[PDB]
Amino acid sequence: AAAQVLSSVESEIGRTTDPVRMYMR
Amino acid sequence: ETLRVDPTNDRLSALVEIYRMMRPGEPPTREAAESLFENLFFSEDRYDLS
Repeated sequence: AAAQVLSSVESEIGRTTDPVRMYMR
Repeated sequence: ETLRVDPTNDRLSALVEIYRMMRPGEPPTREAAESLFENLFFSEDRYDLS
């Protein structure tokens, strides 16, 4: 259930462009 | 008139809304959002009015 918390983030992101954030996510 | 535009209602919902501005893209937790607001202005090591 730790992947539905990303869909609560991914459609509401603050448009990250740093690849270390996308990898650590 | 500013409290009408505020989307938050309590403390923990407000600490998330500072995390979505300061560190955007990374999903926030409870203890990660609490330590970020303290480390901005309320820590001796990362703030000094001098």
